Amino acid sequence: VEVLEVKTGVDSITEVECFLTPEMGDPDEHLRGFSKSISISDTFESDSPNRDMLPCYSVARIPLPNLNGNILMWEAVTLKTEVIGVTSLMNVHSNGQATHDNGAGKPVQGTSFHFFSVGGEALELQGVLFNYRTKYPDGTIFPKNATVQSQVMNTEHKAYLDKNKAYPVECWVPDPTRNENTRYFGTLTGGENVPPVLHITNTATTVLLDEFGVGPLCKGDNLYLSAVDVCGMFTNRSGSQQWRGLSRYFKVQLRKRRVKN
Amino acid sequence: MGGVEVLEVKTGVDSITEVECFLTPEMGDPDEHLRGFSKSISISDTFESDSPNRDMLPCYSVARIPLPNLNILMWEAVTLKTEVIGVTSLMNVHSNGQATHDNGAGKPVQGTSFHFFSVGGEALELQGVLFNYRTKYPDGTIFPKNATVQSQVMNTEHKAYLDKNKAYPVECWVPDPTRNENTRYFGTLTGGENVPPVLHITNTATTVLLDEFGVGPLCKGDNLYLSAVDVCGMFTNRSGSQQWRGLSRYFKVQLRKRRVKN
Amino acid sequence: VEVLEVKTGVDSITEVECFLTPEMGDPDEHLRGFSKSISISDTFESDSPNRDMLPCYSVARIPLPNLNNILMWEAVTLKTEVIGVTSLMNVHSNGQATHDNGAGKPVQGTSFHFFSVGGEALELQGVLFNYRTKYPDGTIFPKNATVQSQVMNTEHKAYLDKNKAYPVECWVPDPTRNENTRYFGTLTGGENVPPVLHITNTATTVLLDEFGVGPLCKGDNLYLSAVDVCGMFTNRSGSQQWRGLSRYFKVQLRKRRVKN
Amino acid sequence: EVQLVESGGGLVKPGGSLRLSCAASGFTFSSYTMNWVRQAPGKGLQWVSSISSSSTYMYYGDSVKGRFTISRDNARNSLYLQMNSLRVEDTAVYYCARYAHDWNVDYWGQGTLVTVSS
Amino acid sequence: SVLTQPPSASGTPGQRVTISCSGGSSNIGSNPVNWFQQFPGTAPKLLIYANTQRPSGVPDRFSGSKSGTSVSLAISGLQSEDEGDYHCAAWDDSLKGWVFGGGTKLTV
Repeated sequence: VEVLEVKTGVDSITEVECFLTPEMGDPDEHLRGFSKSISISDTFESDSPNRDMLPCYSVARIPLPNLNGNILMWEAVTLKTEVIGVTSLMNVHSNGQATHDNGAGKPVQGTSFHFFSVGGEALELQGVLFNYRTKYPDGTIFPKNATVQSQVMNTEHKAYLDKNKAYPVECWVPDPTRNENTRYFGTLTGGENVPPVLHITNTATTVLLDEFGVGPLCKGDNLYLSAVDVCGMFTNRSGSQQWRGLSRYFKVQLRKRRVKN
Repeated sequence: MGGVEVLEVKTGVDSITEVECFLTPEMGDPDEHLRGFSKSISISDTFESDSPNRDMLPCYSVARIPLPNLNILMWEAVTLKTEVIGVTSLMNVHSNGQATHDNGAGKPVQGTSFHFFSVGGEALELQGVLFNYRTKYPDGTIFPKNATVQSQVMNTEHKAYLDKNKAYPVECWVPDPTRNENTRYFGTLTGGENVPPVLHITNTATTVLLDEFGVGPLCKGDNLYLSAVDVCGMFTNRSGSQQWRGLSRYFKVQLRKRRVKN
Repeated sequence: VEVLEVKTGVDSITEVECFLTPEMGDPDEHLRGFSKSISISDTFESDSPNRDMLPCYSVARIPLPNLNNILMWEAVTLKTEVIGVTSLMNVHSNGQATHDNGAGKPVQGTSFHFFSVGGEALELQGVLFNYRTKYPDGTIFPKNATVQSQVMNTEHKAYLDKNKAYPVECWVPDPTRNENTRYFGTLTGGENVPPVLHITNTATTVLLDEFGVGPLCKGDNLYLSAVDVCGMFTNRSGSQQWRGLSRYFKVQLRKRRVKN
Repeated sequence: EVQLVESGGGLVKPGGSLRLSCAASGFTFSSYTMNWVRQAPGKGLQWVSSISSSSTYMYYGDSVKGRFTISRDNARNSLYLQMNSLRVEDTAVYYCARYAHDWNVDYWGQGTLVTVSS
Repeated sequence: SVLTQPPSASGTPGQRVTISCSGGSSNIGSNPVNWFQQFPGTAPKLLIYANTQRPSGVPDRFSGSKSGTSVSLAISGLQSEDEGDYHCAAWDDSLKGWVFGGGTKLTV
């Protein structure tokens, strides 16, 4: 795709605005946005997490208005995003773990992955494994033909974030060798006591244009929103811990870009 | 702001005005002597039976300010100055607190904090999100109605206007990002029992309220809407029992006149 | 006062440069810059701290060169830093061993670093952690405390016009006033908060407002206010004393024409 | 306190039928999944059936698949077990038990005796 | 997918007795074990929940340990009032039901 000039005029801009929900493992009918209380393998070799203990990448394909050699594509120009429902993390009274005698409950805290992408096609994933002998559970899409090299880098493990409740967070990352047509941003903070720090504002815009002033181009008139927001763990009264997730809002400005072939 | 045709900025001898007020914190106000505290926090017998008393639930604070009458012309909110009032009060480490250790001073106010403030031409618009959908929010608070498990992640039924004080619990409402075109909102949650309070004060820091298109909030009904929450942390009593502690927020909003069609 | 144009020339600028000492409660003849070892009330209702357990705002009135449609001194720039930060590395002076054969627990914890430059006294609003706290004889405190005093009560106005007077814990800069002052402060709360004190002679702070006017020195006086409660010193017993440090100020001033 | 009270148990002949009742007082019965567990004389415990708060999810032990049916009436604060095609082996004390998240199975009733003989 | 516990155990008053409960990945691996105490002619009652936790009213003496697919109950400072049956229980993900152990009659 040779990228030609920006079409301006009466209907040259458009907006997608949606929310993505978190797939944190969703144990039972009552715990949407949680994982199942985390268990630990009997041995390093026998690590095999159940599917309801594994947070997954969330993805959303949005169809854009139809337009179309010398054709038009939608260019994603700006993003606004924030986490929806940050205040819910102040609920320190719902069968939590008293930090001490007569203490309030221990609030949601600890290991966190906040990530979000805007793409003209699926987010492209590289597999990386903490432990290559980990057996990822029936019903998730995971790195196949794991070798010890999978633990550091193994280029066999490519994949498309093309399905929900599918790709576990802990064995997939954006593939930095690809994703020409996506803008991705994420942060891992690890540690059992890491405090959540979530900013919210409708005043913060993020630009999606590259070095050359071109944003993602929406192949097939489709925009791809991907996100993960593992906020920390909820500590139950027993001490048992469940990942807790939150929805992410997106609002993407798009414009029309002339393109050859 | 938008909604109507935003025309040019009127200038002249009486084109600018100022609101300057303080908003007090509704932290739950257990009894006659504990304004700015919550009731000592208790924990449900079971996950299913969570039902906090009204005086254990901090709430969003809101203030409708009537502006000088006009008539169209509308008031455009241009700049904000805000700070937390009474930060030093959190150094009172001697008032029946918890000794951190033998002969220790009291454990200072610290832990889970929400500092939030909005400037709007209309009520802040809220989306409900629940930590636990089976939580029974107490008689006398406005809470998400018809809670489903989906309420725990996202449920578009739970819309509402921040139109009442001592009303909307903090822990089940957030600014609705799908609709606050005419408001500028800013907030931060820091979670964790040991999170240190970090409160800056200064009369030198102005925040601009204009959008991408150089338009600030437009005050429908000649009203300006200040919303705020400043849960600073928890006070730890001698027993270890914990009460949320809140502080007032100062606002000073510069406004100007904007010509508008319809 | 209508503010007219800036007078320039060879004798239009001047410099104040002083240090302000900390009033941390100064228990006895030997403990200047400490508070008395902190004690905790028997009950929430009976909170009544001794005067030597209460850090206070420090203030300094500096007389400027005489200028008798007149001239006033305009404060234009400030340089400030905490003097004697390294003193906080004294981890050997009857402290509390962090563990068997540990060095002493260093000064750490709840901190208020604050400083103002004004053409008149800093203006204070009272706010109380506990309105039934009895502030001790010899301090100027919020009078006619009501429960509303705990969140906001506009009765509690006051001028930072006296040293060893205004406790830190019941007064803050009044944001509804102080047109003629530039104030900056930070509260960091928590028993384990690490002190983080930067020093440099390269950092200037400008005192001009959105209209390019600095504080104007009424009565040919400049008002420096400061607090630098650095944390607590933990004694061998575990008993804790606030520890304070002096603040350096260097203020550039110029002459501004004014209609009275 | 939380009290569960079982009833409806008695003497019935093989091939017989019987409806057991649990009466819940002390808690919002409508907010918790509820269980039947039985204990054959001198043997250990054996789970019979579970039902969700809203009767969305019923589960049964294999030993009674096809014969027993769990149900609840959230308005009447009552859990029921319909026992059809009763056998000699089904002789046991029939306990009624609450499951709470994290607490797991916590409170039990006094049990009601079901004896199936000739 | 059965929980295996000793049919009987015993001790001298004042001793620590240990009752083990062994399962598989399908139950104890991925799900918590509650222990129930049963005196003759009464109902079972909650003794330990979530592998290692005491409800209010259970002495410090009663304790648990979890190591992967196996859990143990520890009755320390053994007393005569501790004579009874100890029942081990846990959810099994494959059977979609509660599995129990045989029971353990503790004689003193």
